[PDB]
Amino acid sequence: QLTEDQEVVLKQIWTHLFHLWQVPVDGTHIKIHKALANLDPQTTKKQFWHDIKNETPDATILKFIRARKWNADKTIAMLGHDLYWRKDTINKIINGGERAVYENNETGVIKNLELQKATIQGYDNDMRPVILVRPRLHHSSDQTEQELEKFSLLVIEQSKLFFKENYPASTTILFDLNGFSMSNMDYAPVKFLITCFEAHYPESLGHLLIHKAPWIFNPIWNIIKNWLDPVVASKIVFTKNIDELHKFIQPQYIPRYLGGENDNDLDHYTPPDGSLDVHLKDTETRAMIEKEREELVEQFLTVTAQWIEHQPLNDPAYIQLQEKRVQLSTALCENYSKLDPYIRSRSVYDYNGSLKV
Repeated sequence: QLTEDQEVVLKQIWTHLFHLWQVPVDGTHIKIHKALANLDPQTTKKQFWHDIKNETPDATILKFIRARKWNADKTIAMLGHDLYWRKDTINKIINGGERAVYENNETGVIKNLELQKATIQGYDNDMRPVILVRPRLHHSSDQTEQELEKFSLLVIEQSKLFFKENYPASTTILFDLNGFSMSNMDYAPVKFLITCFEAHYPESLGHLLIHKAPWIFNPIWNIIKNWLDPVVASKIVFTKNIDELHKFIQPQYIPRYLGGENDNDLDHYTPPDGSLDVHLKDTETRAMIEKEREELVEQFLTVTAQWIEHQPLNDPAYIQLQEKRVQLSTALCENYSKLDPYIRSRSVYDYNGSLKV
């Protein structure tokens, strides 16, 4: 549940967005904000409801709220900044999948995929997806910085598709520094990933495991820890052996070469063959599913405005309004479930049985 104060914060954020989108609502019983004064209303509305996939709208907005310590103005500033930067890039990346990268011959992205530099390798003890990162296979020589960033964005969005209902909507990251050397070091993408993840994936980091760091890493760490927010800086734990990793991940997901039981082939990549993408061209069904979504979206807005004006928090009408918001939230996530085969090219995880949307 949520408290009085917290709910009022949530109501305020939805109110600001409603003012941007021209949704009737009265926010006094709980004009366009500075943070949203320079955004296009319908661009932002369509992009926001697209990026809503397997989390409920309330959970999506609460990530920003908690990221800004429950300060409404801070929260709406961060959310407007994200809406400005995101608009349609990421959605195109994740929906195109590896297939689009191959078809467009994006050499550096392809190289990163084929090295399996960063792969989703299972779930942690709290049911978060685990991205395994192996920096000993990194060379700044292998890709543009834009390429490395697009690759980063694709793996992070892939991870989001693994989020499980009733479990943290966040990703654990295992940096295996075995055999890492300064040949592999690249400060630019370090700092990119830090600031972009901080500004655009709030509350999306679960555990950050730095495993078998060599001595040459101590000075690197002295730099990176001063770029890190304190939130992330103690999401961070240094692990030395399989017994430490067991505190965070079960052996069935830990790669065999680390002492675990996961025998996934990390030295040879199998790219999506496209076998599972047959729904991508039945555009008629897809349009019907998107019409369903748009109807649910309008209903959710209407009910949400109702709930923001309703008094008191006692009311049986309040009971009903809350329950309706929950029901429409669930229906939106099921609708995304149904939409996914019609807009998203299958990833390697859809083929190897590990991802179910």
